Amino acid sequence: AALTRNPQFQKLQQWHREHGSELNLRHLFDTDKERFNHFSLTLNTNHGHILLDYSKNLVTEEVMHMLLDLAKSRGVEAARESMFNGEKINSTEDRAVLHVALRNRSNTPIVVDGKDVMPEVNKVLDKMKAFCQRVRSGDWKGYTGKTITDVINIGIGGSDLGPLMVTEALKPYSSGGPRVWFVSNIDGTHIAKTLACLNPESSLFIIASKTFTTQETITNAKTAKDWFLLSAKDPSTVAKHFVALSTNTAKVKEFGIDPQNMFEFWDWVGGRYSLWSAIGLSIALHVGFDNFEQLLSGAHWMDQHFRTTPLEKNAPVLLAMLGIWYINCFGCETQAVLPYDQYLHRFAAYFQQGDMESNGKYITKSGARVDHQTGPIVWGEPGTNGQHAFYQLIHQGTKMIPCDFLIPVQTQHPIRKGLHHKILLANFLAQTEALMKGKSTEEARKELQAAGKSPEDLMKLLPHKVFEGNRPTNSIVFTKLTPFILGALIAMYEHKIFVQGVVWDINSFDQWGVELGKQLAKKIEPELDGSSPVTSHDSSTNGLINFIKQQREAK
Amino acid sequence: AALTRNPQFQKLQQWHREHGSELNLRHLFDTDKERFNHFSLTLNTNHGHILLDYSKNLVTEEVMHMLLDLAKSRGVEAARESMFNGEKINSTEDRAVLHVALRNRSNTPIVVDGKDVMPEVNKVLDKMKAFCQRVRSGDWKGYTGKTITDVINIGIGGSDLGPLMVTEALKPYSSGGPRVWFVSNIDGTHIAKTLACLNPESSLFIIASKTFTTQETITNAKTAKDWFLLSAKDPSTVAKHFVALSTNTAKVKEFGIDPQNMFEFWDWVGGRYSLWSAIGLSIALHVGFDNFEQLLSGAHWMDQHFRTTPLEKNAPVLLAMLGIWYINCFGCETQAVLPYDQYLHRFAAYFQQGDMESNGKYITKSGARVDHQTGPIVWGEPGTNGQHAFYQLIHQGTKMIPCDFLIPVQTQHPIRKGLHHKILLANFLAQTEALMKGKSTEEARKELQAAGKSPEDLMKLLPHKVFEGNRPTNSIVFTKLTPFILGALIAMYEHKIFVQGVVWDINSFDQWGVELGKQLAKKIEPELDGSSPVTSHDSSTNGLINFIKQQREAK
Ligand SMILES: O=C(O)[C@@H](O)[C@H](O)[C@H](O)COP(=O)(O)O
Ligand SMILES: O=C(O)[C@@H](O)[C@H](O)[C@H](O)COP(=O)(O)O
Repeated sequence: AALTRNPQFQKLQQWHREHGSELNLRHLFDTDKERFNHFSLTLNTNHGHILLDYSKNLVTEEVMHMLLDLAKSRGVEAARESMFNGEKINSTEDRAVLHVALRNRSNTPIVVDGKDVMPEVNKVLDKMKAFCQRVRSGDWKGYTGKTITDVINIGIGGSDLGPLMVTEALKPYSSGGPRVWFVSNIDGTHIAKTLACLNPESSLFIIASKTFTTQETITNAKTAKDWFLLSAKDPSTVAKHFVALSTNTAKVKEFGIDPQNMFEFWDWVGGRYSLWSAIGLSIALHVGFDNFEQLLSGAHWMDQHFRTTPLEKNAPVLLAMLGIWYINCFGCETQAVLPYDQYLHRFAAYFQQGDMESNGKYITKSGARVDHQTGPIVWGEPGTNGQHAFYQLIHQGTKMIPCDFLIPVQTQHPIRKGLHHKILLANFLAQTEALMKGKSTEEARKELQAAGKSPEDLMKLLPHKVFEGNRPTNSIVFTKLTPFILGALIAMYEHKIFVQGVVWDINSFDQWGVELGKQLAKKIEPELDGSSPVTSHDSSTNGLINFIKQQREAK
Repeated sequence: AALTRNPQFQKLQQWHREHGSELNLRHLFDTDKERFNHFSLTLNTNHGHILLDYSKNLVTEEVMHMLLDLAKSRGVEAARESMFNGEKINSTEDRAVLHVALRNRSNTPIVVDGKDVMPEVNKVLDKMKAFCQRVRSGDWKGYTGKTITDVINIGIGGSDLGPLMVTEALKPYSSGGPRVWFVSNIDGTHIAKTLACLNPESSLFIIASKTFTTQETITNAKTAKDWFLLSAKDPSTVAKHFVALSTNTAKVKEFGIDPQNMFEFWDWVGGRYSLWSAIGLSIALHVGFDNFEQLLSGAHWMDQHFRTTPLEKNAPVLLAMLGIWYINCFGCETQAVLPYDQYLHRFAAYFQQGDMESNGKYITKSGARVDHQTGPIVWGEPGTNGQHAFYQLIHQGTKMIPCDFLIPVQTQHPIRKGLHHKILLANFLAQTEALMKGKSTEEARKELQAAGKSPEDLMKLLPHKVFEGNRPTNSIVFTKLTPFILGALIAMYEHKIFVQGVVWDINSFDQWGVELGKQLAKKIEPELDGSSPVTSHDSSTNGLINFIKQQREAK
């Protein structure tokens, strides 16, 4: 792999094996009153400020220099320009990677195969707004004349999680916007419980599928139409209750959807980076197009920051290299994302896909097997809830877990004159401080010495109440969680993922494991029918199939 | 630490060092036709069957034997008996650990401090039933004479996640029950968006708090009460709209709730193991007491199985030891929980708390610091969705990730004549099969050749489409996800967590990190008031606070 033989990488590993374990956060702060000033980054977007405080990390000026040197020796900047210019960096599928073009508000041309893609990008956007306007104003009528009250997005993976996470995060910006629903799982329970609360006459279905062949989505779409053609009767009506977001016109029309009701995107739009395209139609419908453009504008601002800022002060690059440090040097398997915001309850899950599906690879772009770790397992839940649960292991477990704490300064609901948000902010701050500082045996002893216990009882309990600390965290604070700021935050992590993939020299934009998945079920599906036992697979698969057949009708 | 000094552990460790990396699933199944039969366990509960297929694990008869020898020499059985008999095994807080008493349907006596605890357990249950009957039947009236249409649980951590996850999992059994809401985060958004959809006259609040002092819960409770009184005006009406689940009679009275409206539990009821107690009131209100008793009965059945079954055929013990194998021998940091069931969408999150908060420890019961790994990071999302996202990393990443795949044979929504469930089952089966088998270079090469790829195209794509497989999984299949089966499944994992805790010799029932967290914020809260900069903390904490103060004014 290109990595382990890289001089800057070897230098970093050499340094870590000699000083890595010695680094102590509490000691670093107690010996450098300027640590925060030197290890933090403030970004004025003109639409709110974003503070990236990466000072509670196990790094020194020297470490950061070695990390930035590695990013440079690995060609991060050149790779970046290649993506922004529309080059087919997605080598395995021979495609460009242009989610950045989807939000290119500057409209600077980006040529992909002879012609600029911006014109078609803006055309779909205009088509989206036009359609969105008709639905919102009550202009677009249902087959019996009523206005649409519910919009149901049907899709899975990249055609589901982005719009879901964003609509959830931007709920405060949904007006005369119809209710939005997200059906994704093939599990019948999903569409069933969703359709049970809907009126066919005022429900609009959005079939989101890049390829338009995914079994879960097409099956759910067909079931939804049957449920519709049910109370409706007559297939000419569908045209007023079903629209599509895809890149395959034939398949769409083949399903029964007119060309005018298809909002397309392109192959250079990865599912996990598609909410910025037609896929985000449910977002626009929910919060309006002005807010959707703000979302796009926020990402564009971050794209520019990432493209024009010196690596040393580049947000996504810093986040990426700190990750490299923990992954490749400390060997941390995971990365926690902890938003202190209820609206962002699907945020960690969104990047669990975005990150893991992008960098969960073991083959370099040249085809060589990596001999180092790649993408981490991303996970998390919004705080303060986690502080009462899994933070126990973060504080006193045997695993090093880098954590990104995020929070907006201003809340969308300043109830009780801000009492709730004040407490939320206090916990946000106190937790990272405690993870860094911990509580020594002596501090715990003195505290217990005041309990009136005694050397017998103080003794049995003391070690259990000691916190070794030295748990690294990043604190990301922003003025307010608005459509613009959310867009910037998402783009920030998209680029963090990009930078790491470059360092590891893998293809962060293909997903052969996901493609594999869409073909695996076909063989087993027909074998499930009937009570006759199956013996064509390994004994476990056979045994499970036979248990299923046996229990299928059990009362 | 006791583990590393254990003879059976060293033997296991030695064996792993000399052959561990040689184990290959595909080869193990290819050479053994009886593998499934030899590495699977069927449980007939008389209320559905549960098949635990652990054959797709990197183990042989010899490994399982060594693992079981370890469970025995680490005293699992004696520890189990100590828990069931009411001994105060929670050494640090000097408390018993009796969630098993909460669901002890057999009513066999459990002496705790000379007094059988069952009479009190059953008294609260009867009280819970009488109350829920009044509420559900409409007997219980609001301050204006209306029946209760919405029940709102206010609590956090152990006083929130269990009831939330169970009510979600058992939605099909909620007919005739009022709508249930869960408010937990201190973040004002949570209660504000909840109260916005409620009518004070028909809303009943349940304040769930073992201590009744947790800041998030009490603050949320006070906000709800203020909201309520804004309409009811008369504070004497609170008695008809507020009840409490707690162990602190004094604080409950202090809040303003009368004794007869307090459903109690005890100190030996850990929050993360409390849904079986009064904390489960919202569950009973949602699905009825018969269903709630079935839930308890399922757990009781699993408790008996765990207590009376020889280790070798003991479900929780097997799951626990397989985990020890991956954690202490293979060094895997995480454990994925993947339920192929939309109703179980919060199941993984529930055990993320139950497992991590229990075993995320680094101090043994003797006070020694562990010199080995303890609890893993637990995570996951329902299937099939994950297949289109993070499964990419599980299939082609650089991390070994044990996965538990769960699914009910019979669905609660057999729509389309069972088509949706058929596909779900096929995916469940094919995924574990592929994780095990993978796809060699030869197999991938043949496919590319069959697809008509040129030597060039095939050469450049080939490596990227290869799957090394050998990814271990457990497949847990049950007849149907009923209240009883859900209860058995939860209790099963509760005991897996218990067994591992005994092997590691840690206290799986305290949570000093969680206790610490509930006091950390108090110092910073008052410091946020005002515009003057703070300098009483480390430079990072100081800088963040000052950024917050500066941006508090930004418009
Ligand atoms: O990330 C991917 O590439 C997958 O999650 C896809 O988004 C998901 O399978 C949907 O594919 P499609 O939009 O073609 O239906
Ligand atoms: O697991 C725990 O012990 C915590 O998550 C508690 O459940 C949570 O802090 C609520 O504590 P209480 O019920 O006393 O309000």
